[PDB]
Amino acid sequence: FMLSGMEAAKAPQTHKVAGVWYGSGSGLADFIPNLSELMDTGEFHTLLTPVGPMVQSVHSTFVTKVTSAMKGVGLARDEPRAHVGLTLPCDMLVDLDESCPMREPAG
Amino acid sequence: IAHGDGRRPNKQRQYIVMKACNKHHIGAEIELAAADIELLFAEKETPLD
Repeated sequence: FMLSGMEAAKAPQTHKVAGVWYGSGSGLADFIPNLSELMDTGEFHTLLTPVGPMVQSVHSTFVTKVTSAMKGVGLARDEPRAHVGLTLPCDMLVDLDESCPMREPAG
Repeated sequence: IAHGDGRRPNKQRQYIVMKACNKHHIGAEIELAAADIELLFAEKETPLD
């Protein structure tokens, strides 16, 4: 949300927190000095590779270790026989299955 | 009936009826949570265990 520079009313739920997750966006845009021209050639989607959910944060003052998960159900870290589910912002989800109840079968 | 009228008499009769069964099916559903299932076979240590 912050690296984009997208608008307020497009997603007004996290914009309150996206300025207290981080600063005014200059703490992130210093690493990528091309975001005014990565938009031009239209190649930002060619660079991302999705990963999935997190499992474990190991943190320090300088360098943060992140042990992620692909391929399936990441086993948790706090308790044995526990599984990490994906979590979301409700701002960014847009469902498609719903309508007025008015039927199409499930799978 | 044996009866003497102007009508010609009738016949001995016989009926055979075909009947058979009906199948039925019943479900039931158990969920057992996988956080529970294994610790029947757990590592077996503590007095809290």
